Amino acid sequence: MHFFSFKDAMVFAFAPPSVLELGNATGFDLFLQDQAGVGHEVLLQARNKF
Amino acid sequence: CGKSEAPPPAQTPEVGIVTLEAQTVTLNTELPGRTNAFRIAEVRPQVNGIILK
Repeated sequence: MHFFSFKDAMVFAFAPPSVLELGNATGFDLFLQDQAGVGHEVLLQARNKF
Repeated sequence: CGKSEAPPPAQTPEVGIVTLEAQTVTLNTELPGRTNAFRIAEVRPQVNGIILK
């Protein structure tokens, strides 16, 4: 994470959790859903706002 | 205790650059076609009769 800070790629390195069967990353995760039928770009700009 | 170790935030990151220079270029296209003879003459009879030879 110090040597990989180079130009071309946005390389991200990490370690799996201790039980690989349960997920692949520690911490929280959530979904943002479109209920009213609004388009994709509105949900994209909402994700950027979040 | 402590163990903060605030890293230097300002980095001004390195950027791969290419300087542009003016260079002439030609433009050419590949197109499909057929070949044809310079002159074709189909021999047709100007009279009536049987071909003897």
